[PDB]
Amino acid sequence: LTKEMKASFIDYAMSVIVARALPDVRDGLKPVHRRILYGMNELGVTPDKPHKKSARITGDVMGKYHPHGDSSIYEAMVRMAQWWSYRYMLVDGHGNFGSMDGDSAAAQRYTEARMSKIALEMLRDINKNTVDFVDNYDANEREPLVLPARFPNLLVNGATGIAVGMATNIPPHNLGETIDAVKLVMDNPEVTTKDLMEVLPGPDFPTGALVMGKSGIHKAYETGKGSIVLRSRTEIETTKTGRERIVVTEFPYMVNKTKVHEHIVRLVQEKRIEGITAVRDESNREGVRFVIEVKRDASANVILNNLFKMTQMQTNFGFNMLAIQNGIPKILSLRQILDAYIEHQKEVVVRRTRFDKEKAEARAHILEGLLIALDHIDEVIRIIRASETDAEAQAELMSKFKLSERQSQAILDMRLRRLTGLERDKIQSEYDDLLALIADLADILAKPERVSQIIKDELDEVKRKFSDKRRTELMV
Amino acid sequence: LVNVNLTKEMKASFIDYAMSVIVARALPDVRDGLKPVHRRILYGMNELGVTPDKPHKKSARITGDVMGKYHPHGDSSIYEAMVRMAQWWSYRYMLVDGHGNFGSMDGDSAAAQRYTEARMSKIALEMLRDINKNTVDFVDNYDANEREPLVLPARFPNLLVNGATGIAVGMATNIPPHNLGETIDAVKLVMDNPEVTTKDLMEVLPGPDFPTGALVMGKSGIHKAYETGKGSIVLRSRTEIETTKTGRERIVVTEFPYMVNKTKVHEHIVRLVQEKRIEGITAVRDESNREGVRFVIEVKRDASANVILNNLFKMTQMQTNFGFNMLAIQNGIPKILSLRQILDAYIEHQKEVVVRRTRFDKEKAEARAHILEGLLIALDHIDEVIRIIRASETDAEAQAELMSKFKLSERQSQAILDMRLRRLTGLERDKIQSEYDDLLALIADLADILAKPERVSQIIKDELDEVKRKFSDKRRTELMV
Repeated sequence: LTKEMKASFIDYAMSVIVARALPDVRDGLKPVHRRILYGMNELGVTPDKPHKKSARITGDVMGKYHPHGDSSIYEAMVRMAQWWSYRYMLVDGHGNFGSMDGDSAAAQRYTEARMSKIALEMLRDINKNTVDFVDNYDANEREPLVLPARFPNLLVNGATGIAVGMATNIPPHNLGETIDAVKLVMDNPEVTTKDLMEVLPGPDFPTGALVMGKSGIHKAYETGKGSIVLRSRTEIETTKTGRERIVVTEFPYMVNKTKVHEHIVRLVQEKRIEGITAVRDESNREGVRFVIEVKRDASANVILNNLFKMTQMQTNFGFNMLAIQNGIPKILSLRQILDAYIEHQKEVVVRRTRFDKEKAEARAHILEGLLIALDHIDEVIRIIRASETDAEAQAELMSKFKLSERQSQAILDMRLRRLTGLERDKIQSEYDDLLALIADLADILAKPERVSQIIKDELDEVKRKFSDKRRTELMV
Repeated sequence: LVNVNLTKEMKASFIDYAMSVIVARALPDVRDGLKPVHRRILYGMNELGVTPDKPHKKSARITGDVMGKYHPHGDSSIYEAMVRMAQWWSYRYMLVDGHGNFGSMDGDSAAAQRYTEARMSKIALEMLRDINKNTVDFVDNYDANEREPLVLPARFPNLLVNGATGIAVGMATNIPPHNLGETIDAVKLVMDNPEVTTKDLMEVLPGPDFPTGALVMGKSGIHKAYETGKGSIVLRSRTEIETTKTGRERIVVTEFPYMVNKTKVHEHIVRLVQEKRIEGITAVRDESNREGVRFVIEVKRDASANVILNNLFKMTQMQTNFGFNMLAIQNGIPKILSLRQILDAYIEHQKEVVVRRTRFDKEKAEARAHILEGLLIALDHIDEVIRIIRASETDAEAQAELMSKFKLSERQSQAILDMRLRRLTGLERDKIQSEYDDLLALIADLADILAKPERVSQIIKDELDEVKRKFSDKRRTELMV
């Protein structure tokens, strides 16, 4: 009764939290977005072909699952097109998406998008039985609960959760810095937090800010709790008539210019400094030109500290930094993200190795049958002439030599083009090649460090392909 | 399986579980008593502009539209409430004007989802008009973007008089219905007389009403339930003995009390025949029921038919023990109200409604007033400002000189600067002056309404009388002691 009500409470709370709160540690990818990328990979249409303008994709998404609104699925599409909010990059698109401005793109299917470049190598190896699957409620198609990865996007894109019990802030980071962190933890299981300070000088943004504190960053990467400073960029230049002109490019994150400017107008117009009727905040299609000019007989820095007291040019940005794994939430630190991603990639690589051994040893068994057929042929021909049935021919071949049923029938699959001797040598050559590759994979399976070397290989692949610098200029 | 070790998150998720199951299904709200899905239906029908003025529309499309504008919640209760607020007989008042297949009142809920073609009723025009009306906070949904209102404000305690169905969630409650006219009467008496007694409004208020038309006996339960909302009362069907041309008698019913099937009770009658626990009964017949409900039991002579009617309202389900439970919720926390306190919260809600509407209109008039202030100040010293624009260069110089000469703001100065020759006739100058003073008179009128609170009460009573004129409410039930 009340225990069953508690069971309903527990199970339904798990349903809501695993539905729309923080995703798994293993991916950092929410299942809405997971199914977006899975169905867009299963569109099959390459990003090389010009990216499409349709709600047919989202119609197949809603055929895959019924939410409490596919407008929310389109919101997920658009929020993954928010490069100014969520970093590089998940949408190859063309249509209206705006900026961090207060933009409303009601043109839903009229936007264009398809697969993105990072998604291509990000979600390979589906054909290698790497990830498990579950059936939908529609009992017709399957879906994976997690994904294979080529980086911890956990660190690449942060989290802005909701307070089902409590929300979660997770800051973004840099590509190559994360690669160096992976290499560091790979080479040493004995790293420190100063090591993390080295390979990660600090969390960054697609826009940029200033984070002056140090021990808040320290408690952030250790305890998982703490708040930081997000500060706008400040440039003090000289007006030709003597005004301390303020140029602003960076901002605190999730801070529109519009309502901040309106409250600045209000604070001017509530019996305060009114001679600052100089707000040249435009031309922001080349960058950000947020320029004011402080009036005469007034210093810029006092108005700067007053707008920092307005909590919009300098903001205490907190961090909750929680996660979901094994059905439980967790307070975060590193060597957890790190070791989790490491052992996940270990799973992926080793299971890929097992599947490749499956294909290779199956084809090796085939070429065994091929070479044993191509040893002695004409006696088999003449005994086939003493038969009239492929079942009789199968029994004859079982009397002749040791084969499989598949092997016997594949040897039956031989026209007269198969009756040469050069192709015997070719099958023998690829047979020895395949045996060498099988022995290579077996020796790799008897090698722990070789897995890490393959991880280094894929890291160097994506590092030659792409890199990124710290656009977020942070002084401490 | 579970393996969840932290009891704290179990408790927090359990509190969210309990309160969310509360919030989800039907609740005794402050302002509508409704399900939130009802609010969703109404707000979607309003902001799509689907009037009963315009013709009918396929409504499952509208259902999917609202479902996609809102959360991916399940279709079942959605289509259920879609039917329920279109059922004319169940809810006392008309909301949704369907067109298809429903089943009348006899246990056949026709659910033709393909045939879902409908409109609404004309009472939402009295219910809510918050387009410009700064009333209610909004919550955002699809990556947290699109509005959804918290409550359903109104000028009307109609949904007090409708009735509620919120039972199986935690504890049980409902709202039994009344009619509207004497409700308007007793409400207006509390309005003009803030210190009245209960029973003198029971002199104004008849029994709790029913759409079929019920025979009510007794008033002690009325005394208990108008105060404390608890107790069952007795209800009987309009049932008569009628003589033939032969002298044979007939039990003729007209209707039944609330939540009664014809057919299940008819099967129970056939039971009572084969149960052999009631005699005399010969004919159990029912015809021509669509011009008017006519079910007839017919009994042989020498049977004491009125004693058989007594046996009906003892043992059969024709007798109704209709119970009340009105256990309120005011801002989340569960409460319980008297009939006064309901209308009190209604009064102070109307206070905030008309005050905030008046302040929105005030800011309309103030902004347009600053506009026309700038226009008339531009009309004051025209040729000086002509010399100003012939002299100066920039926006800053123009705003500096206009603020130095006339002490106006920047938007006012630019709206001055946006004046073309075709608005320079003295005709339109004095039309600007005329409409300016018109808006001044409207500002003074709204400040006078801000001076005294009882004008709100008077206008409310006026439009209550307008609604009672367009919506005359005769009675259908019957009260006895």
